[PDB]
Amino acid sequence: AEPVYPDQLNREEAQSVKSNIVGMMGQWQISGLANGWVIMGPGYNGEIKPGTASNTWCYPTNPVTGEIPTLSALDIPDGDEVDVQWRLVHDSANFIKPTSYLAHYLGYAWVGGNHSQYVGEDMDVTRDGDGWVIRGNNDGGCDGYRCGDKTAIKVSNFAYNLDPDSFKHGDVTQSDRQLVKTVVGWAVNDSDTPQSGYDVTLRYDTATNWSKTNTYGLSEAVTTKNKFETELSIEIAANQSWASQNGGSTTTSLSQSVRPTVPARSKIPVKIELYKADISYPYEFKADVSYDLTLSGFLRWGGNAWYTHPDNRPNWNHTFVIGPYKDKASSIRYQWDKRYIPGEVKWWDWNWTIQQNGLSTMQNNLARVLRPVRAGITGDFSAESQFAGNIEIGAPVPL
Amino acid sequence: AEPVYPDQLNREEAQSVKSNIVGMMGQWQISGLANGWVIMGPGYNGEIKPGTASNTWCYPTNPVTGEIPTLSALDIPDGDEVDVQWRLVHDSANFIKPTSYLAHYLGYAWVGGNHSQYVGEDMDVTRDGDGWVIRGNNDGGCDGYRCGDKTAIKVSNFAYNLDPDSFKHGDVTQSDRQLVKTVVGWAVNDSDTPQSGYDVTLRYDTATNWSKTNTYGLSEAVTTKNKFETELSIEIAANQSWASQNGGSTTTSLSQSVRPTVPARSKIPVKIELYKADISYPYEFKADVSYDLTLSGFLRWGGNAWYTHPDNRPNWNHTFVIGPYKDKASSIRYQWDKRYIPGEVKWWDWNWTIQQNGLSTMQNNLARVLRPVRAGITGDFSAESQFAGNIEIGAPVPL
Repeated sequence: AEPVYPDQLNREEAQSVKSNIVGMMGQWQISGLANGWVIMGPGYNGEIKPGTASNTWCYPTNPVTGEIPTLSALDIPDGDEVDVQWRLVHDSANFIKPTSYLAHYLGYAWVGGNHSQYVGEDMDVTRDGDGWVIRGNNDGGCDGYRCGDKTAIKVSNFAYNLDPDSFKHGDVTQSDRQLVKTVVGWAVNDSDTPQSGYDVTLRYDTATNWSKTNTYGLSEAVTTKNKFETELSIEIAANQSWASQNGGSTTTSLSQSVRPTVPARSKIPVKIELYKADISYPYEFKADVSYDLTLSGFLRWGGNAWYTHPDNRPNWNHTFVIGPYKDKASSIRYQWDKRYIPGEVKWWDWNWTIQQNGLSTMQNNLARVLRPVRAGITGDFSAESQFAGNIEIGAPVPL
Repeated sequence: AEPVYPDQLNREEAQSVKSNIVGMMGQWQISGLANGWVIMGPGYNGEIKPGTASNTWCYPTNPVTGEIPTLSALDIPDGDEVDVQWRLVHDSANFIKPTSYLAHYLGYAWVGGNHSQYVGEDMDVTRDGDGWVIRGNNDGGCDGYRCGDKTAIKVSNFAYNLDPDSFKHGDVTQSDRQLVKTVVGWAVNDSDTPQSGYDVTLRYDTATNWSKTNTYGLSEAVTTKNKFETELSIEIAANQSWASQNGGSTTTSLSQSVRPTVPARSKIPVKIELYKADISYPYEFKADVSYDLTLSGFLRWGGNAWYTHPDNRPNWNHTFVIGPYKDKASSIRYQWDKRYIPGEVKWWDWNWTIQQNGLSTMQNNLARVLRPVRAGITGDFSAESQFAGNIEIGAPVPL
């Protein structure tokens, strides 16, 4: 009838979340529900049958949805892309601690450095290629099984959601200009009315292609020979062959046209030019910063949140998208909202994290992890071997 | 929290520039910072731990950004491209000395001639192909290890940023004209209204292509023969083959059309012609002159600014772009502004140059190297085997 969330705890509603109810009770115990039905615990394999007992299950008269709250946006002082990234990853209260706690709650081992006993303390930050890496400091020494195998938090693939009325760009400059082709010409009007029916068009195209082929074959031959000085021989033969091909191509095209309106009893000159050149220009906008978050390290033997709950301390890697929806495996909100359907629990078990830490705890942590970020952006565009053109209509000459 | 620039000198802020702080202190020394944390010097490998000591690190209460200043533009008397280049490279106060000092500060050996002891003096200037070369004069003799291996400063790849309302061009002339094709025709209107539904179009296309193929193969055969006068033999065989192809093409197209409006009960004649010809014309504009600067010579054993600090006197080459941003390796402003992030110091160490010469010194030198230049330009366009066309609508004839 209604969706039921196990953290809040009808024969059907009981069946819909059967494995959660059966998990949360003693072996050989029996507890009741509506209309004379009872749930049997482990050892009876969770069987639901008509019956009676001295314990019962029941929902709150007024239960809650348990959704992740939305916080106000975090404003980062303006700059270029790398400066804004620097300011985000070095913020311990708004970035480093919430992310460390998320990794800890999901079951990643050793989230922290050697100079503190607390989660998220004593972390080092470094720049690595186009991304950033946050890991606990490992100077001196530690004490614990595999205590030198720290969990790493990796940040990459930043993207920007612009505000439509904020974008601006500056001067466009060109360098290393090379000529492709030019055309010049005249449009002549010896009639008594204006004429607009003229057209000159110049077009340039380039393309590439590839192909691969596999061939297989068989043949059979029979020869009979008779040496009557004179030998006479006759050969009969046949063959079969099969072949298979795959391929493809890519094409780029650039066209320019001119269509002048010419006054009566007059003529107009025209010109079109095409070059290749490198293009550069500055820009600015205001936007929201989204990114990919990857957690990497071995999981804990005493318990973790992976839905198969492995116990051999495997090394683990998983990527979440902090921002708009792309996919199910990488969406925290998708997985949180659907925790009432056992058939979709394919990645992380969020019911387990609620049981271990409390509902308010998990809600506040996830709200901080998913908080929006605002920042101003300045930057520079640059590209090699692009196109540049020029189309001209000149002044008329009376005939 | 905040970016910290080492020339101006929190446990995190301390970690963000750890290698600069540790470099700038004595082995086995320990100095303090905020909230009970201390930095250990070389020999402790820079370890940051809780503790105490008799020395401390601290930032200025009011530190500076240290950005490179912008100077007013240098005006060069007008001419053509080569005359303006000549005037730029022969200016010792605005060009030769600042560039020589930049090469000297980065660690290039022997920047100067044999008739002076000062940097940038006694330099010769020569024209070489499409560029210019500036090098210290090596007449007579010198005194020093490899003192005859002078550092060279090379200038090439000039580009112009026009002022939109300044461009003008003159007469367009043609020579070596060869006919491609012509068409003539009539548009006839025997209706009682004007008609504009007429079209004649002439189009000419040319193209080239190429392709390469690699093929490999295997075969196996078995023959049985029996010589019962009569020999009978039977052959069974099979084969396999694999092939791979790559290719491409280029196409150029030029089209011309005519669409006349014809009065009622009248006719109009039309004509289209297409030629190949060489095209020439004069031009003028006002613009800014940008260029590529290349430094070439062996580096100094006692210290240089390359980030790996090599000590075997290698021969070195590096190109900077003086002008708008293209890339990171060739941008002085990009590298200067990001000197607070150790993970991006991949080319020249600008913190090292500041430590060796002072901050005001480096700022003034780089401001002079990057100063804008304004100049007027006159010139001539020339190209072979271009297109030229002519489209004509004639006077009407009553029917």
